[PDB]
Amino acid sequence: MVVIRLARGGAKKRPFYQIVVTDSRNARDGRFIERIGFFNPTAQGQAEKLRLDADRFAHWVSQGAQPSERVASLAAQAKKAT
Amino acid sequence: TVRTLTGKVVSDKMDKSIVVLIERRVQHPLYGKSIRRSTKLHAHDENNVAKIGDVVTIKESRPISKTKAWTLVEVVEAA
Amino acid sequence: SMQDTVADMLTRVRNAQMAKKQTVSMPSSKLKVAIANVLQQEGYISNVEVAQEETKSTLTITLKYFEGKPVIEMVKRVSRPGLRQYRGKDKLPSVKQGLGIAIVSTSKGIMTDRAARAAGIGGEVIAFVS
Amino acid sequence: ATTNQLIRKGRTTLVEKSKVPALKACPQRRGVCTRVYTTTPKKPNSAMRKVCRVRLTSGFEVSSYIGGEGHNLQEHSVVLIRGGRVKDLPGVRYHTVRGSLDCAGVKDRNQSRSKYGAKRPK
Amino acid sequence: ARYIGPKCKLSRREGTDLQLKSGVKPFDVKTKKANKAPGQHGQARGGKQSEYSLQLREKQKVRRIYGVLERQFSNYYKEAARVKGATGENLLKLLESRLDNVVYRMGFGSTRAEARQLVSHRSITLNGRRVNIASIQVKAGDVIAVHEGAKQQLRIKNAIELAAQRGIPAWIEVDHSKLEGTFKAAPDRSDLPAEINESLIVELYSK
Amino acid sequence: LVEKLVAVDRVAKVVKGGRIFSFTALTVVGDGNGRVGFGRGKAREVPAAISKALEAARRNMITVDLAGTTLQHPVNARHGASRVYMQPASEGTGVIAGGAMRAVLEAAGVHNVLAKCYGSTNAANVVNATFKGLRDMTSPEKVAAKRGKSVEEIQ
RNA sequence: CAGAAUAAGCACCGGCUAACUCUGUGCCAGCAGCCGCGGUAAUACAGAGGGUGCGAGCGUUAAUCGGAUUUACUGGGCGUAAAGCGUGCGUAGGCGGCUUAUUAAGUCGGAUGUGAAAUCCCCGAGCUUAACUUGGGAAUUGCAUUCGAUACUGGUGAGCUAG
RNA sequence: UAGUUGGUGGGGUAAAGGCCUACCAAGGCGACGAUCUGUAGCGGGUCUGAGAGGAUGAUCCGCCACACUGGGACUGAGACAC
Repeated sequence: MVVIRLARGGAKKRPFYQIVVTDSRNARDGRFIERIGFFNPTAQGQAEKLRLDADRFAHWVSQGAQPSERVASLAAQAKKAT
Repeated sequence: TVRTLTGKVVSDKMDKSIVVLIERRVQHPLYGKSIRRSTKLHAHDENNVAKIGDVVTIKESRPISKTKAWTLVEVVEAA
Repeated sequence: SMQDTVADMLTRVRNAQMAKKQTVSMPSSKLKVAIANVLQQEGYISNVEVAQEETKSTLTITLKYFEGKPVIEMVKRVSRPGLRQYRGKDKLPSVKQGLGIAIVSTSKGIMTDRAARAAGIGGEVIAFVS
Repeated sequence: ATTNQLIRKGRTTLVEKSKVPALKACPQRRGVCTRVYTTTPKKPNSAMRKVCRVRLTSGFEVSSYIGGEGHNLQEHSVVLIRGGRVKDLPGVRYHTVRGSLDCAGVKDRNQSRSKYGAKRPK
Repeated sequence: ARYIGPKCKLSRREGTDLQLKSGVKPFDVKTKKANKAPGQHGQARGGKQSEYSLQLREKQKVRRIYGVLERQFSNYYKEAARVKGATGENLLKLLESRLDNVVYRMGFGSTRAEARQLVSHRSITLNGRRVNIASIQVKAGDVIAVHEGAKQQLRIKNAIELAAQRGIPAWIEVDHSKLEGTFKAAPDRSDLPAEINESLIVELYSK
Repeated sequence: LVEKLVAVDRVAKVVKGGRIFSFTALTVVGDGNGRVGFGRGKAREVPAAISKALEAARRNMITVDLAGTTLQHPVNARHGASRVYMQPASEGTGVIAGGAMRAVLEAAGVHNVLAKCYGSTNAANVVNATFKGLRDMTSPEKVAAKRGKSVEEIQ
């Protein structure tokens, strides 16, 4: 099914995740339908940790996409933030 | 808003079909001179209205045979 | 046979200037008249006349010399029947860093490159003059 | 040419062949020594220069110059050859690298040692 | 890496005083061989030189004074070319903005070499951090302070004595009692000495 | 005055019993503010040849209309089989050219230019081509004057 | 906490090309990217001294582009240097005199859609600095649809006489 | 080039279609290079270059094809299935 999940990037020991909407059969770091935010686990200084687009998130969730557990937790964090 | 191409009939031997020669003018990629180019397209005319020498207009459609995927619209100029 | 009347007119002007003659006459056409008027309004030539007898028209141009030298130091034909040159507004040519003129045929008429840039239009580059 | 001529037929570019066909686009090539001999340079130079006949792994029998004052190469010796031209021996288009599979470095040298393969003396 | 070697050989070769001897005595009195190159064939400075030769000697002169090797110098030049403005002047600004050179021009290092060792041994701090890299470029508004372990040192006391003998540059302002100073902006070309020529270096790299 | 020795050469003529050998020198002299000249000098000795070339270059001088430290417009020039192209450049570029063209450009006073050589690189011919191009360069004021229009109108 | 204590090689010095001398050896040994050097005063061969350029690296070989305006669209040539078919006629093709009306194919302008992300460039952020990672922008110089302009080229109708 | 090009009836497929078949007609492609023959996975990109251009497809991303060689189907939403 269509899913919303984290694709890995960055360097060793310091991952940086793109929050992407994709078909579950695609590879983790490959083909995707849309990019709707990022997540930096080790942000410091002025670096922003979480940016999620609530409008597109709601749109895709309404169209039947199933978030992963981590993305659901991050969406809850962003809901509390705003 | 069907795509439409205007040409002139060059054959009418086939049954319920016509062949129309379409010409375009484009610039040369390296030297820039305007140069002639042409393509021949098979069309479908159920009633055999068009004949050799007339100017016609055709539109795109679903395949009707192995080589024909275009259909007659009007005879712009009769031969 | 004769196949480029604009080139023929430009060549006649150039050779007359090199031979240091005050006037040059040739068969006339409306395109040549327009080009001559543009040259006159840009100051390369003094005067332009057209005289008709029965059905044949003759264009006469008066030439200028300054400091004992031809005013038109360089005149070149750009677009020819063999190769035709069309340029957009952004890519219009400049002659001697704007010290010359490029004659341009546009839908609004025959004008210089700077005027064409001001109008935001392009067209056919006819000649370079400086 | 004219514009129409250039349109009908374009401009022709001619390729260039390899000055070292034996290598076959390789930095080095293994070989087996077939005959060690000494030949006479062409004029105006007069000398005796050491060359060898080698059957390469590629399959082209070739001539390889031997550099350095002293050489111990003999028949049935597995050597390594590289590109390089003597410029005065006709038909010689390669060098044999010292310090290689069977070749040894030149003794009693202390300048340009990395060439000729001599190791560091204390 | 780093160039560890005799300094006066290089100074005499360059033909001008490079200021690597701390100036405690006059350089002329110290070396007593200036205008004569060190070597068997050493000839007077009046010998003719080629265009490429002069272009090369200029780069060598700058590199020797600022203690920068060829790879880093080439990176500096390419950076100056990328940066807008006069590339030659930008290159000199980049050289001047170095942390160890700034420490020297601010006056806690007897020699640029000594400042390099201080930075390497972490006796200097950028703002509140114990940096240990001499190649760091000091931005405007930075505060070069001394560390507590570095303080109460005979070498540092002698260095500040020599700095007081010297004249502090305008752009730096350093309190010696507090052993800390601050950086306003990149020194201007007019402030930089006119002996150095940068156009030769620009042409050298352009070739 | 800036003086530059573009080149020096050794030449010979045949006579009974051997060869007579001489030297020739090509030199350029300028002020740096826009006046430049070049000359040739021959003699049995290099010191004499260089001096004669200096006098010839002094005699043969022109004036050039510069645009600050760059040319007024791109220029194409030729003499014999030597062709030279010169283009104005933004401040800081420098003089990107060959030695023969560089001598003339420095003598004239241009410090920002991009130059190219097409054809034979004979030093004398290249110097002559650069000389004629710089001489034949025009100016916005002169163009406006000969056209009869204002400099502002010319733009 | 201990103490300078554990740590520097490679190439080259005739011209192109920054850096020269002695010894040994002599058209041999040999060096050599090209011009070249070597038959007893070789700064071009081997060692040594001194230097020059790089530096945890330094040299050689192999390969692509550049210099190369030696395939020339930008941007070359054919009397003697390479290059006008022995000379006509003519088919396909290329190009084509003047005026006027109409069309809007070429040509030109505006709008919409598209041109994935990464990569290039610009301004920032996190890395002690830099590499590197990253946020945004620009760019993607094109393609398609549609609405407009009519000087030039082409299509159509009509007129003309200098070819 | 003789299912070859087109048409009609029928068959067949999830679906248009000579995709298959009986008949009818003689068509269809080609100097704007058909047919034959040599070589090659293609693009975003990468290297070089003032630019035009030239060379190239490791590592990252999209598409395609293949799984000891060749011919087949079965099951299943989906394979002619490393």
